[PDB]
Amino acid sequence: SDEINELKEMVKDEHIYDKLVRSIAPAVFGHEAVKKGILLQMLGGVHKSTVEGIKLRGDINICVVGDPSTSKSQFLKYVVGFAPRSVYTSGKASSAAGLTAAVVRDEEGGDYTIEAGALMLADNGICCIDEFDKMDISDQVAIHEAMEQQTISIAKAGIHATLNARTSILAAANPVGGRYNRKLSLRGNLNMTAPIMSRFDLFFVILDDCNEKIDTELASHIVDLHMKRDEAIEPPFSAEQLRRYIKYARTFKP
Amino acid sequence: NLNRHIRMNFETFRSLPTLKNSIIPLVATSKNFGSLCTAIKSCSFLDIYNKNQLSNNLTGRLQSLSDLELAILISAARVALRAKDGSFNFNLAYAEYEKMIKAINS
Ligand SMILES: Nc1ncnc2c1ncn2[C@@H]1O[C@H](COP(=O)(O)OP(=O)(O)OP(O)(O)=S)[C@@H](O)[C@H]1O
Repeated sequence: SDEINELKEMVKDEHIYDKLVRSIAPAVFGHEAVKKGILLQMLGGVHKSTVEGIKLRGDINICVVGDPSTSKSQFLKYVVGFAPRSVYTSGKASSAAGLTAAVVRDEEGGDYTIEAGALMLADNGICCIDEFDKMDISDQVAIHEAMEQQTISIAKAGIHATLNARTSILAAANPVGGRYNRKLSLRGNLNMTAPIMSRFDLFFVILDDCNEKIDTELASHIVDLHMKRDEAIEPPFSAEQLRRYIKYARTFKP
Repeated sequence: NLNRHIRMNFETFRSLPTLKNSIIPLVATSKNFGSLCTAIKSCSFLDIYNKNQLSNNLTGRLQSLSDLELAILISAARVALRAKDGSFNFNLAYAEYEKMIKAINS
């Protein structure tokens, strides 16, 4: 009954949805668009199956794509340290086989078996990724089934199996030319095929442009960070009570 | 002040008849001696004169435009920027203007 009071507070307050969203990236400056996109990530859908016919996905896959110095890797190397059971992979260093599932031999029975991989051991948690563009298609392919069909299926070395990977994913690839010509359009500017461009049920092409009433604030912010003493960064909700509040809210299936 | 205005004319124009055209009104406009003495001591009328001479070369025009004109202008300039030769049709200006408005609403 005690902790019920704590939730009762953090849920009966009026502006929680705002109090939350501006309190997901205490270090990062602003980006109230993306921070929203993340807060919704950790709070999945319902994944409730249809009539016995088929089952449909119930998870969200935000996929940032930003110009240089947009603090897009900070969101990841934060989430993967705050979202439960998560994993951070640079992608281009990794391979597609490693990402979905591995087949390997064991001496116990002299038989082939499964290596969980990032996707299967990332079940019911966000599996963030970096630099899609750098990941050659040979590994971009191995994800699709963990996007919409929600489950991986593998037929190798005699073993046929299928493992369900209910895993939110993410991304942080950079545009084609590192930074992307405002001149050019967006079509011939992302360098990624149609499907994997669609399966991402968010999209955030983050820009980076000049200003004064912005860049001054940003610089003051970064400085205050590097001025440890000026860690006034305390947001309303700590990075802990947010966890318990989620672990509650994960259960409503409206 | 008058010294400063003379120096300005010298550095930029370096031409007496220009300054003469500036003086003619300032003198001839006054009605009483005290007013003229005040003027030549302050030479404030030279300010308005410079301004009006300058009024609508290219900046005043830009300033005397309403919203929608400014929008068409900005969007057309962006279209010119995209293409290399700067040559932009009217249709391109309109399409870019439309998507800009779509963004503003968005
Ligand atoms: N909006 C911001 N506010 C404060 N600091 C920022 C911001 N954006 C970037 N930084 C800082 O600048 C550094 C670069 O950030 P990022 O651009 O996210 O690096 P990154 O994730 O490697 O980007 P790429 O695309 O992978 S090269 C980070 O270490 C941040 O601390």
